[PDB]
Amino acid sequence: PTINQLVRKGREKVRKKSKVPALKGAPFRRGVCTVVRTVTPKKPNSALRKVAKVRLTSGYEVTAYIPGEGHNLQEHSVVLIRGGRVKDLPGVRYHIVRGVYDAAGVKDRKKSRSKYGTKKPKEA
Amino acid sequence: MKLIWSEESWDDYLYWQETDKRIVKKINELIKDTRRTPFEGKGKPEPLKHNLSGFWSRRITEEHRLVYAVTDDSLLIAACRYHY
Amino acid sequence: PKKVLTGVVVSDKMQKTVTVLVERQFPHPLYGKVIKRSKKYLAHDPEEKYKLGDVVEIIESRPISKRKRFRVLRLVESGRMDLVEKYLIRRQNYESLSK
Amino acid sequence: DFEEKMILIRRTARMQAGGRRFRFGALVVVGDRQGRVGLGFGKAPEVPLAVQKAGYYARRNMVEVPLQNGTIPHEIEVEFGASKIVLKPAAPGTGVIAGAVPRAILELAGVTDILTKELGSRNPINIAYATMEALRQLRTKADVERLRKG
Amino acid sequence: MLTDPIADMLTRIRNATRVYKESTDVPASRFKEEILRILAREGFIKGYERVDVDGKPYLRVYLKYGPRRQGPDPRPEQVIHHIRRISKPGRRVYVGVKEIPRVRRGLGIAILSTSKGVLTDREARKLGVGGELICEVW
Amino acid sequence: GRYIGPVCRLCRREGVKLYLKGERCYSPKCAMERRPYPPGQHGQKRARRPSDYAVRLREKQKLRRIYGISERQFRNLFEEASKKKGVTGSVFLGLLESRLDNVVYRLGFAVSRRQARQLVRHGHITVNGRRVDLPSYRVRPGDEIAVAEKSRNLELIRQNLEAMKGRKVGPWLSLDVEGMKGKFLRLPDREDLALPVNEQLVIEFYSR
RNA sequence: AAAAUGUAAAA
RNA sequence: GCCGCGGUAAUACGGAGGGCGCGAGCGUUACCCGGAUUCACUGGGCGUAAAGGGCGUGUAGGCGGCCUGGGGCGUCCCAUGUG
Ligand SMILES: [Mg+2]
Ligand SMILES: [Mg+2]
Ligand SMILES: [Mg+2]
Ligand SMILES: [Mg+2]
Ligand SMILES: [Mg+2]
Ligand SMILES: [Mg+2]
Ligand SMILES: [Mg+2]
Ligand SMILES: [Mg+2]
Ligand SMILES: [Mg+2]
Ligand SMILES: [Mg+2]
Ligand SMILES: [Mg+2]
Ligand SMILES: [Mg+2]
Ligand SMILES: [Mg+2]
Ligand SMILES: [Mg+2]
Ligand SMILES: [Mg+2]
Ligand SMILES: [Mg+2]
Ligand SMILES: [Mg+2]
Ligand SMILES: [Mg+2]
Ligand SMILES: [Mg+2]
Ligand SMILES: [Mg+2]
Ligand SMILES: [Mg+2]
Ligand SMILES: [Mg+2]
Ligand SMILES: [Mg+2]
Ligand SMILES: [Zn+2]
Repeated sequence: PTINQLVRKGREKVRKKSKVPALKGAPFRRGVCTVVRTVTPKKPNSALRKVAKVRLTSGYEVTAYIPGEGHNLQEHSVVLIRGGRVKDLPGVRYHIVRGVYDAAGVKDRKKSRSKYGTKKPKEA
Repeated sequence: MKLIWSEESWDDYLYWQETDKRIVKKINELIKDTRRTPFEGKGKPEPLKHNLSGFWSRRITEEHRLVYAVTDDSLLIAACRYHY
Repeated sequence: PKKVLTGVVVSDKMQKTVTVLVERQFPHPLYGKVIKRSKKYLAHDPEEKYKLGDVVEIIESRPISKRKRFRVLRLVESGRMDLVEKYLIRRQNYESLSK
Repeated sequence: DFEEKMILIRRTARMQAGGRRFRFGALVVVGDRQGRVGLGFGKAPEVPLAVQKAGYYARRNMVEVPLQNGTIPHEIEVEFGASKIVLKPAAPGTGVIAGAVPRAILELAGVTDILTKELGSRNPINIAYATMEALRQLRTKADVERLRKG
Repeated sequence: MLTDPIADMLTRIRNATRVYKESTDVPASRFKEEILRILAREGFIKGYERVDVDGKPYLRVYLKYGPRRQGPDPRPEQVIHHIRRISKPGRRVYVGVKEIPRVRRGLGIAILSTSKGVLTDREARKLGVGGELICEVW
Repeated sequence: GRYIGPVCRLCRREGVKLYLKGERCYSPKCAMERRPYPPGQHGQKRARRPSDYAVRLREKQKLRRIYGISERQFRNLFEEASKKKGVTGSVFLGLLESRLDNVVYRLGFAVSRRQARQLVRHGHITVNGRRVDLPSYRVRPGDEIAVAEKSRNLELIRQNLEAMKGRKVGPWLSLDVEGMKGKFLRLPDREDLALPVNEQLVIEFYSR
């Protein structure tokens, strides 16, 4: 485009679309479970992923993933939503922070425990 | 959803139960994963066509497989070993 | 120093006033290229002497009314209807832009 | 003999009824560290024999690198096909800040401090072929005032 | 219709030089000259001279090159490897003295018309003057 | 705080012999003299041809483990080196040596920088008069690095300053073995030091 | 002249 | 995080041993610039990859051949005020 065309028109400033509106941009959002179930994975893989529909304090209602082996999430349980999709699960764009509110840390977790919310096991 | 086998199925199943327990438990494992909610589940559901058509297929251990039929309660196991 | 600009008269339709079109230039702050932008000014002509076409100097002044914050300085060269055209014509072209 | 250090080794392949027969290729660089670099690429049914041909081929083609305190005389951009590369002399204390490939070369060429950037098809081969052809065009105030006699 | 005479010429040279032509002409202009009167006074061209084609003032520019070479394709290297028109009629490029190009780092030359004449990066800096940055050469 | 924990082990991983220990790393066992291979249960297996990264990393972890200093500080230094006009690689080393806990070692007083840190820290040392307990303190040129009264008469101080009798200090340092003194003459140059490290590659690391 | 489709496990 | 890993021998899952990095911190989410010469002035393009207007005539606007002279707005320079 000629220098004059630029002067007239101009270059188009890009724009990014929040790949996940945990609303108010906030790093996290509290919310209450409404449904908790086991959904199958996408294309190549096969499993029985654990997820939950959540009522956010941000008005919205989104599905969330529950990381780790096993959980204690029922219906009216409060949880903290984290945000991060799952290239395997349709429409799951938020993770649940284990060990916050009614969200229990993974039982018997002994490795990467910062994630999974597991206190340092007091070796007896 | 009552379970129903048949000739080639019970015999197919007995051989599994009396030749290898690794696949016996794996087989009935899905049967419970289905018996409740068919189609969707484990293994790797996938509607079949032609020879089977009305029959469904659950990927098991690659080569092996299990074919069935769903009908408002009452499942129907048809096969346990062999591809398709 | 009271700012002083030079432009042509494009409207004498007012009583004791005139519209002056003042061009100016500058390089585009990102694409070098010099560019021309313009603006009209309403000057106080108490003597109603400067007519259409006249190119004059405008001098910052004490407020005459709303809009009128400029007095005519002195004539520069009468008869420039050639430029008033470039105006009227550019103006008239608007009608070919609406719906 | 010189330093010798290969950049990449890939396994291409062709199709032939009954299957696909393969063939590997390695891009090797070579030099002392005084300003003598060589770029060689060799294909052959096996890895070892490839780096070999790469060696032999490399040496059989090199460049006079007019180093000057380890830097370079000037800055140049050279575009070999779809790939492009910029070299910019940097005072001592810098270091060679270049891509894997445009570096694996500049070292065996005896380059100390140099600023660089790969623009365009970052593909190894061509970017490599591009840097060589680059150095191969550097000139000292010597080479210059010579071509400008009277 | 010639939008920019100058750019034309620098392009004429570049074009001839690639074929290894001994000479080439180009419509006369005082300004056109003073430019050539530097490619010369810098060893880029052997020189120039006001000829006359059809009674139309041209300038025969005699191109300087390098020595033949060994190996495939013996074509010599060139005196003018890169000639480029900076300031264009569509985007004039004026520069203050404090910001005058360091063409090719010492090697290259930058030409520029100033209210003191058609100097060069050095000569321009030597007088402490800036101006329209005409072109770069090396 | 500082590393702490197994050391004639890094001597190992780094592949190069490191005088991180003290006098033991001189006997017939910097642990390295016996198992010249890296730690862990795989130390002795054909290592894979190290990646350009590996190189710059190891080469830097080498230079840092030597002076045994925090990655935080180490980095902070380099950054200041690129700040001032001087061939960075050199000036970096130059500023690394200007540390108090280092000079104290380079000067003699301690067997290893490690022990030395403990020295400087415990107020056993002093500069141009009053004492300092800050390992990182930047020793300037013409600074008198001595010991203190309460410290002059100490078993360890003796033994060390003793074996120094006869030794030669660095070309950028002096030493009054008697009065337990020593001066930071000038800032060491590249030659004067000789660490088994390529200042270049460490620059290249922090330029990724 | 006219003649269709395709058995589901990618190392 | 992406490419992807798991159907009996998994350095990719979970535990252990060992290892690497950093250290009163280390990880995580969110947002910004970077990489992105991926809006390209520096610094991109349009025959087939995304991209020539179906073609003309022409308004505004943008651009302008050789010589001499006047003004000196742009432009360059110095001083000075301010910053
Ligand atoms: Mg994420
Ligand atoms: Mg996908
Ligand atoms: Mg039916
Ligand atoms: Mg190209
Ligand atoms: Mg690309
Ligand atoms: Mg950087
Ligand atoms: Mg098929
Ligand atoms: Mg296993
Ligand atoms: Mg992993
Ligand atoms: Mg693992
Ligand atoms: Mg594991
Ligand atoms: Mg980068
Ligand atoms: Mg950008
Ligand atoms: Mg551009
Ligand atoms: Mg197309
Ligand atoms: Mg079209
Ligand atoms: Mg149309
Ligand atoms: Mg037309
Ligand atoms: Mg027109
Ligand atoms: Mg003109
Ligand atoms: Mg004139
Ligand atoms: Mg002026
Ligand atoms: Mg000022
Ligand atoms: Zn040791």
